[PDB]
Amino acid sequence: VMREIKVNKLVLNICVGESGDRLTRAARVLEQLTEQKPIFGKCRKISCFVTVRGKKALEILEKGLKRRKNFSDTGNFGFGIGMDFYVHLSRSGYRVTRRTRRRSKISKTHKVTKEDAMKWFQTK
Amino acid sequence: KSRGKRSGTRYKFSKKFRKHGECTANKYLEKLNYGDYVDIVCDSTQQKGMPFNYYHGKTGKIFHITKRGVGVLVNKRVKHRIEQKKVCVRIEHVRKSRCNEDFLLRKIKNAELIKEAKLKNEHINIKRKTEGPKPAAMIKVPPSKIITIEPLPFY
Amino acid sequence: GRRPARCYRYCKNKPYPKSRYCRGVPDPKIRIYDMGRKKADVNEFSGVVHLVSYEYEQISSEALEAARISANKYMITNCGKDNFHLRVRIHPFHVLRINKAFGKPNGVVARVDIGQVLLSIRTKENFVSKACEALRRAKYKFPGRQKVFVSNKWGFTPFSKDEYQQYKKKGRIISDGVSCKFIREKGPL
Amino acid sequence: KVVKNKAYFKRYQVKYRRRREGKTDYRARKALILQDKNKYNAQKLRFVVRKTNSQVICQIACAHIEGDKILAEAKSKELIRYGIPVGLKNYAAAYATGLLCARRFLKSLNLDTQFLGVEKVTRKPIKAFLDVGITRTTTGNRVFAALKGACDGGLNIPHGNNRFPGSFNPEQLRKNILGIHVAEYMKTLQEEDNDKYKTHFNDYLKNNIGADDIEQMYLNAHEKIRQNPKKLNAKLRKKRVKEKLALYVELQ
RNA sequence: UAGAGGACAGGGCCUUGACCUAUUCUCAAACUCCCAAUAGGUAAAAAGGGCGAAAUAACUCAAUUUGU
RNA sequence: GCAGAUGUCCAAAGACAAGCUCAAAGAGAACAGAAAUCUCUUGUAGACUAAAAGGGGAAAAGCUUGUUUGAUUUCUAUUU
RNA sequence: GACUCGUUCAUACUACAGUGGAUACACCAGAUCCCAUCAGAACUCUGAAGUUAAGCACUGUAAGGCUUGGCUAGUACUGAGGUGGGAGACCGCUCGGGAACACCAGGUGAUGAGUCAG
Ligand SMILES: [Mg+2]
Ligand SMILES: [Mg+2]
Ligand SMILES: [Mg+2]
Ligand SMILES: [Mg+2]
Ligand SMILES: [Mg+2]
Ligand SMILES: [Mg+2]
Ligand SMILES: [Mg+2]
Repeated sequence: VMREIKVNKLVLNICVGESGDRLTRAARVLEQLTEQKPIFGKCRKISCFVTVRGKKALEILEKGLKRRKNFSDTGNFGFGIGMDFYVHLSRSGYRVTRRTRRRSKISKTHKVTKEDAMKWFQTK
Repeated sequence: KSRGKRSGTRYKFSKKFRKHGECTANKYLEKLNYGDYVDIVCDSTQQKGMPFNYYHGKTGKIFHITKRGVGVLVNKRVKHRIEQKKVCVRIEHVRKSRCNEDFLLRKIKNAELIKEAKLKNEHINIKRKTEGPKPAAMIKVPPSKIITIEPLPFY
Repeated sequence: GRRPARCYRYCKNKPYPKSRYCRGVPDPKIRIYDMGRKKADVNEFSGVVHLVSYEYEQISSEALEAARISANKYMITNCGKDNFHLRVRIHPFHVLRINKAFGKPNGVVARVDIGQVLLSIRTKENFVSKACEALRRAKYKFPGRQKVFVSNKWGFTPFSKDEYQQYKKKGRIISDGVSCKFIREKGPL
Repeated sequence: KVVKNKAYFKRYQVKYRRRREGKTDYRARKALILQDKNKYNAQKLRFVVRKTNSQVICQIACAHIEGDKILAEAKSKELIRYGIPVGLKNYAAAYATGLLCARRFLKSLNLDTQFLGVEKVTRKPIKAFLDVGITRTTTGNRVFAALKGACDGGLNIPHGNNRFPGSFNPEQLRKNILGIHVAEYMKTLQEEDNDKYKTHFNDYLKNNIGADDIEQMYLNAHEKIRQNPKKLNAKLRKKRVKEKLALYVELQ
């Protein structure tokens, strides 16, 4: 009931070269796709990305869709197109990990896993 | 050649194993007065107020208290003569010494004893009697429970 | 090529190993350490002779190597190549130095104690005499007073023979190669 | 490699309990607590405000070597008694709670007549310092409402005005403490998406608290406040272990 | 320093490895979970200490007396 | 004696607060590979902290961000 | 039964399980307003439809760790003594002090102030 397996966060990702206006173009494209302002990723400025939640994210995923492998051991997954989509799945109460106050660890049985993720995918 | 303010301190000021972190927030509530004896135990997690290498472990009378400081009169042996050194420290390093409190407890107990004595007029000997020789006793041991001993052969 | 070895006999100087504060130090001559059927099981070899130094001395790497060689060749000559296992249970870390001011590094030495062992052979209970002989031969190539010393143990494993047998009988002791691990009734299931 | 080795565990220094739990700062806390060591016997009262999910908790705490000592304490769920039901995490509610706590403290002291403080909404005062503890202080925070409430009561809580809503805009602050923002929101909800509105302010609806009345209710509440405040040992474990082994044997 | 037990890279299910897991041999002046002996420091009461009152202060406190 | 370092560098690499967690490893995701960026899990610091080496440092002392000039004037008690 | 501030800062940790939620914590519902971002994820604000699934609490595990104890061991080392031994290296004795790792056994918390519910 609370152990449903929502999509926590979808992250569209465009790695491109080294910021020669192509990056700007990519960013623009991303913006057009999804109503978020994009954010830039730095050298260790090479790449753009956007994080999306909720209905919008779901919609994006659905359109994006147009493998056993491309799921992680931790029960996320991704796929590519030019873009890379990475979907990060969770259950309710994921907040306990990430809040400021009494931040804690999620139990193993409540982490999503590969099989569960696969099942979820099959369902939607 | 190299006598800097933190030399020979690889271990003096190293925080002990599984006691890194910082000074606990309850250590700042230790009440100090002009006359309290006080250990100086350099918590090197605070770098302000770090008293010199030598005063680590050495106790002293508090002669001055400040916002977050404590001046401590500590003796230093200097060749031919001990001298008073006014070590100005933060509170993080100064810990309240316990020697004085042993004495204090004894004093308290002694007062009570004195009062009791007076109640009845008796010559009670207060002063701590040191470990003298043991008095005569007659120790019952069964012959069953007396395990005879010989030296051991070599192996 | 080298010094007498009476030069570097006693353990004056603190230990002084290959590290950040040494660098340009040549390799030990001894590289092999253990030889002859090193891969044997624990149950194979019961007989175990030690060669114990009764001396706080140093022992050149070269000397050690020589001793090892002596042990091996003799064993080969006498019993089979795969009827024994000769551990050298001491390693040369402390480096020596030479002047020609502070010395520059020159050879490594394997400092020892009054209690501890140099060489250990582990062979079948038949060939223990041969092993003993080998060890005594080797001894002629260390400095100081060593003593060949046949052990009550099973073979590098720290149990007496009888004890080991008992353990085997009630299955409390897993054999690896050489080492054996003793089950303690401790972990999870 | 497995990161969580035996070795790792051996090494591992456990945090302080509270820090591990995730409740106290310690860095902040020590600063808050220690006052000048030449001011001996000066207690230093901290005003703790906690914003729990469905309450606010306002305590006056003292600090001692053995443990803290709470002098006065008010939780937002007392406000039911004072004629304010529902909206207990509300900025207004927080303010009220703060005020209540202050009042309680004053009563405890036996010093309520001298310190009236700001009568209604716009000797040296008894001093205390805000322990916001862990919630970040953004402008328009709810702890600041509580602080304001306390101030309006007796307490000198030294504060800058940067963190009251819209900052310094006093009108906004006033609105917030009345509940007027909440009322506005309610009105807006009513205007568009009525089902949603119904779903949302369910408790309020049940109470029969319309928009207009909320401010009045809050005022009344304020007035009221002003007026008056099991384990198994070794053997058992061994037995258990034995039993499991037996069962395993049986299975085999 | 050795094997033992395991689940990524090359050749024609096997071998060579590296990597994990539990072991094992031996080590440190410029390594340390731990840690002696010896050496060191302070304390063991009358110019003082107790438990009290009343004064004094421009300090301190919310408290002409909250304490110092 | 041994292993080294110093004659500097810094309007931030100073000050304060806020937020955040680092190395590494793993499993993933178009081009993308042993390496790009992204995501998650594990992560007592194995990173980083101007420059030796050593101490210290995890809601920080690190990283990012905001605001600044206390890198200010005067004087003591002092420590080395 | 729960909560807030704490104290000691692993007997308090971690991993994998099991059990529990009247009130409470929590997750969870939403974005007008203060606020906060790439992102209402966080932070903030306003909620109360659900849920113990996680957090939290509690208990388990021939659990790892941690911690008391024994045992290692009067072993190692050592202060003082020696016209003692030994060619030396080093090793006994006399008066004293005296470890560590490992191993084995037990334990896995205790608690100050205040509040809340019945
Ligand atoms: Mg010659
Ligand atoms: Mg020398
Ligand atoms: Mg050793
Ligand atoms: Mg050493
Ligand atoms: Mg900070
Ligand atoms: Mg449950
Ligand atoms: Mg255990």
